Formats: sequence, structure tokens, C-alpha cells
Amino acid sequence: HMCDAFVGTWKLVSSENFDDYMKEVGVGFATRKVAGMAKPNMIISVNGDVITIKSESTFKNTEISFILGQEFDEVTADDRKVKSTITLDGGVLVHVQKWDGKSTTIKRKREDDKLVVECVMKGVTSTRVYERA
Ligand SMILES: O=C(O)[C@H]1CCCN1C(=O)Nc1cc(Cl)cc(Cl)c1-c1ccccc1
Repeated sequence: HMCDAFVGTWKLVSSENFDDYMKEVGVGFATRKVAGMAKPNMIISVNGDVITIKSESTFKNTEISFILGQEFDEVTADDRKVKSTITLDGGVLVHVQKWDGKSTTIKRKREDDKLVVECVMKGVTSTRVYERA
């Protein structure tokens, strides 16, 4: 029951500072502009200890499956090859991605009926707000 309140199908409804977050990460112009239009569906499910998170949109369909605390390989929507570790900290899913000596953290939090996603790269934060689909 570790992630019960995250499980479901969620749809992006608002974004703030996302272009600047992508810039900070190193995403190129064309990907930023196209990817910035997308309104992804985030689909979270749990089976035993395995959590699966899918992101489906016009831009890209991605899927990760993982066990909390156990590092895995991930190819991100913007084609970075990263080493990812996802943990639960005080009820927040904390996803750290490492590549090329860089690091970014993505936090997923339940707030009221929303799932609020905070993406941080150095001093730049972006907030992506999802509602139930
Ligand atoms: O898209 C999101 O809301 C954020 C928070 C959850 C994971 N996530 C990303 O990895 N976003 C993204 C993060 C980066 Cl640096 C670049 C892109 Cl292209 C996306 C992206 C954009 C549109 C659709 C899919 C991915």
C-alpha cells in the first residue's frame, strides 16, 4: 500500500517554468518547443514491489519500472541515458537522474486531489500539475 495514493491515470493540466528547466537540463531548441506543447498522461501502477510509471503523449511514450531504492537505466523522453534511483521520502516519490556528471531531481507529491511534480536542475525549478484523468 506504499504508493496507493499515487496509483492511477493522471493528465497534465498546468506547467510553470518548464522551458527554463529543460534549458537548464540541456535540452535543445526543437525538442523544447515540441515537447513543451505536450499534455502527457502519467499512468502509475504497482504490482508487488514493482512500481511502473508510463508517460504517454503526442511527443513520446515512455515507461519505467523499478523497485524503490534500486538503481536502474532510463532513456528519458529527450534521449538522455541516465542512471535513476527512486525513493519514497516522507510520502514523496523522489526520482534522481544522473548522467554526464549532472543530476536532476523530480519529486511527485499528492496535494489535495492533484499530483504535483517538481523538477529541479541546479537553481531552476519547474512545477507540473496533474489531475485525475
Ligand atoms: O513531463 C513531465 O511532467 C515531467 C515530470 C515527470 C517526468 N517529466 C519529464 O521527464 N519531462 C521532461 C523532462 C525533460 Cl528535461 C525533457 C522533456 Cl522532453 C520532458 C517531457 C516533455 C513532454 C512529455 C514527456 C516528457
